[PDB]
Amino acid sequence: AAESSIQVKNKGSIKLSNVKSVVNSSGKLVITSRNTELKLIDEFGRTKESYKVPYGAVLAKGDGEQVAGGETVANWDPHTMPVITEVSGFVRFTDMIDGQTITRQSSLVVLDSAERRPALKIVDAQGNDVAQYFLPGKAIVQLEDGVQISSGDTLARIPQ
Amino acid sequence: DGSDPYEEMIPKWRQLNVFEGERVERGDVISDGPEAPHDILRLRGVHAV
Repeated sequence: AAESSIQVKNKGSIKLSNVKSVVNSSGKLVITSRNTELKLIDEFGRTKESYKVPYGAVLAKGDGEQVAGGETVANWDPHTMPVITEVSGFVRFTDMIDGQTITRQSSLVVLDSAERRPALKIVDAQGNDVAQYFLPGKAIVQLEDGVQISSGDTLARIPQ
Repeated sequence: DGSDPYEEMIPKWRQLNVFEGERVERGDVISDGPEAPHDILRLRGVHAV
């Protein structure tokens, strides 16, 4: 099932447990905890549904909202888990080597461990120091330096 | 972990489920896969197993 949408059978209010609240670029929140639980409370304590929510997911409706049912309550990438930026501002890229750690597809790969992963924090505005960014194999960041990206946003990670 | 660190080695053929510290608790899934019952009771308990 390539579809990442989660359907709800009945109108039961979602009960998101074991989650971390992180402010995203919009009113929705992104969970940074690998272990998450969902539940349905409609009239009593019994939970109609459970399902599962991976890391980097965005909930369509907030916790405690009585969803009418038959509609998506949380949406996430079914192929990749996005990495949330703790600091909002320009992306600080350190030791950017062109021709070895750059792969044109702007969208450019960060680095390759086999070919060689510098760690740096997101700049506050342009280059201020405020967080460790880890780049595993085949990790790509499409946001160039000075993009001034807000918190809770992520580019395509390109899993290895 | 304050004291007595857990030096564990992975052959790198297995991906790491978590990247940050996240205050990982005992029995948490560091890497994904079907877990053996020996580890469950060892890091969870008899009722868990």
